[PDB]
This record gives sequence, structure tokens and C-alpha cells, in this order.
Amino acid sequence: MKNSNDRIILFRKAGEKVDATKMLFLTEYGLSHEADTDTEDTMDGSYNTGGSVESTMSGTAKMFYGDDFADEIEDAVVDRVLYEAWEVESRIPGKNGDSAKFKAKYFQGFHNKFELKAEANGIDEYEYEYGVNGRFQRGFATLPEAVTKKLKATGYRFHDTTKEDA
Amino acid sequence: DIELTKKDGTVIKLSEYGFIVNDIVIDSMQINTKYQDKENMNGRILMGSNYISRDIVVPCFCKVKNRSDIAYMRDMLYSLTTDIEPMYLREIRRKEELNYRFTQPTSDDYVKLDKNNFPDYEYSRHDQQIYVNGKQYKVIFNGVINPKQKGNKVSFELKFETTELPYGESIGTSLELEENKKVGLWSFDFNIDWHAGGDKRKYTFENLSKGTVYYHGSAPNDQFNMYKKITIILGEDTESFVWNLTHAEIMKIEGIKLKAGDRIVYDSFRVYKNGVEISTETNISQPKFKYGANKFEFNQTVQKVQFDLKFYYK
Repeated sequence: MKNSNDRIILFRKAGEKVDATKMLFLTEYGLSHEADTDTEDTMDGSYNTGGSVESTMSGTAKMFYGDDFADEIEDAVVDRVLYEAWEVESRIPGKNGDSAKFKAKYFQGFHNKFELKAEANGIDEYEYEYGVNGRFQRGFATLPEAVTKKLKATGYRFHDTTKEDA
Repeated sequence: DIELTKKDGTVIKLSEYGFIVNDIVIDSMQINTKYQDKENMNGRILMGSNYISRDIVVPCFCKVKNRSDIAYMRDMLYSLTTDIEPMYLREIRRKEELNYRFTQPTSDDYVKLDKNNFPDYEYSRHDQQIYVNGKQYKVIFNGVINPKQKGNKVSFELKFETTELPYGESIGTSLELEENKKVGLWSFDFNIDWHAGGDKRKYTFENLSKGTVYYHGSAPNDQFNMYKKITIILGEDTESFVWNLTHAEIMKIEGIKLKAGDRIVYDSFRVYKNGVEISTETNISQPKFKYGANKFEFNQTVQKVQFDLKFYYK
């Protein structure tokens, strides 16, 4: 009962003191939390001791002229830059003394893969896989004004005919 | 696949004791050479070459109904096998890789299960295993570890080793070959004619200066530790007594006077003049049976010769 469009992605470069950057025009998306069971089994029983996680998140996108962000992602992959990213779900605000904040999943890592593709008379898309350092942290997060105004994204409001407006 | 062990005072077999075995592998005999290299000559002299030891290996595992019992079972294994006491090992094989046979799923003709939780493929009497050969091995144990794979299954790796002589001692004498009394202990590995009383079965001759012997053993019975034992009723009085033999040395008994009806027990490197009070000063030479025809030649037509021995194999 939840449309994915609602979920939103925010990125930021760690050692940069600026507000996050939304990721536009991502078609697919995925978030895998694998686990490796450090289990030791006795000869007369069984036991699990620990677990080494291998979390990660995958995404696609469509490379529109306006933003140069994909270039930043690529520079990361090739230069091994640490990025902190969080998906902040819209339409799920805070409960107690929190209204502008929104549910989220904050995690940082390095972009372990990036790869684009393009065909004739076709939009040029790409796919990035991003690692996750350790465990992620959840917490209600607020959005930056920029992301808020983008979220609206109204399209071609009513203009007029015969030269009143373009 | 049972690994029978005859110890001094008892008989044991592992699969009777819930101890299946994977296989038995028997190495050959470690040939210790004795070469000597001449200083500047492209070739080295053979001083000697000699068999030493026939190291056996037997990995055996075991299943039980519960994890605790493992301990008991393991201890039993040690208490049952690891014996410095020179034992006599006998190998066992199967004649067939047996399967479960056809049955009927009509609430009848159900399948059996052994004392251990396994399917009894041995339906008939003629299914179970056999002493594959009529020989044994004088054997001692060497160190084992016991890795416990899962559940109640645990493996072991027995490493047995020959004791005195690296050979396949044949069980039963050559007189049981003569008198067909004892049954078993004669496998087809030994190419033995059925003509009991015929040649190449008989080691009991009478009134002969010279006679013929077929030593069925591939390995040669020159070593004294083997149970080569002769006894002769000399037939004719004399002062000296020579007898020759092929694949061996000449033998004399000079310097002691004998009589006809007196008997000599000629044990390995040993001479009972009349069963006791050994008179073994005369020409200390021991006889040697190699294989097949071992022709002997006495000198005065002994009224009886007969000799039991043991066949040894390599």
C-alpha cells in the first residue's frame, strides 16, 4: 500500500559541510542486507556466534543534462571517496514534537561500482552499486529546502493562447 | 572388511563389535637395500637387499545411537586393538557389492535393520563375508587419531605393522594338507592339487634315498623363525649322516654315532638327536625351501621322513 515514488534519496560527500543532494530520475532501486553466519557447531549441538554483514544498495538513473551529479558519483568510484547517503521516506513524518522530519535510513560507505549504458535514439542510463560501512542508522531526518521545492515538481501549469504566454 | 584378529588367548572381529570398516590396504614389504658405491666407478656394488616390514593400514568408522556412546565405543576399539602383544591378523573380503533385493510393498516383506541402524542387505546365509585367504600376519598397532564427523559417525585410521618377519604366514601346517582333517585354511591363492595322497601334497615319505617336495610358497623358507620342522626315522644304522638339498646347502651330521630306529627331530637350526638333549654341534646348517620342486637326497634310505612347515608369501 506504498508507492515507491514516495521514497527519496539524499546524498552528500562526507568532508563537505553542505546540504544533501537529491538523486533525480532513478528508475529502479534496491537495498540488500546480506549476512554471513559465523556459526560454530559442536559435535553434540549447534550454535551461532556472530554475523558479518555485507549490506549494500543499488540504483539506476537516467542522466539528464541539468545536473552533473552522476559525474560526482563516478569521480567517487574511481577516486574512492567516502559518501554518506540516506533514503528519507516522504509521507512518514515525525510523531512526537517532530513534523518536518521524516523517517530515514542513514548509511555511509564507498561507491564500489558504477556503470552506464546507452543505445541508439535512447536515453542514456546508468547503474551504481554502493557499499555500506558496517551497520546503518535509522532516525527521523529533515530535508533541505532545495529537496522540498523539487519534491513538488508541478508540470506545465495552465498558460494562455494567442500570444498571452509562451 | 572385518579385520579379524587372533590374539594370544582369544579371537576378535570388528564388525561383530559394531565396527564397520571402509577397506583394508596392505603395503608390500619395505626392501632395505645395502649398496656400496665404489669411488670412481659408474656402478655400485650390492652388498645385500632384504625385506623388512609390511605396514598395513585400515580405516574404520563407527556409528552409534547416541553421542555419549561414542566414547565407550572408542575406548572399546582401543582396548580391543592397540596391543603390543603380537597378534595374528586375518583379512576378510566380500564376494560381491551386495544390494537390497526386490520386495513387495503390500504391508509385508518389509526390510530388516541391523543392530546398527543400517539396511540388512544380507538376506541369506551365503551373503556375509569370508576369510578371503588362508593366511595371517604377525602384527602390532601404531598411533591413531579419532576425528568425529557429525552425528554418531566417527572415523579412525589404524596403522598396523609387521612384527617379526615381513611375510604372509600361511595358517595351518603342511600336515593338515597331508591329512585332510581340518577344513578351511586352504585358499585357491595356493595352487594346490586336489590329488590328496598324490604328489605335491605329500610330506610323508618312506624308505627312500631321494625324494621330491613341492613348496607351494612363493616366498622362500630359509628363515629359521618360520616353523620349518622335520622329523626322520633314520632307517639304517650309521656313524655319519649326510643329506643334501637343492635351493639350500649341504648338511652333515658327523662325529656322533647313531642307530637305525633312532629318530632325529630336525628343527630350524637345531637338532634333537632323540627328541631331547640336543646334539647340534655337527655342521650347523639350516635347510631352505624356496618354491616348487625342492628335491632332497639322503644317503642310506631312511625308513621314514616327514616334515611339517608353514608357507610364507610376498
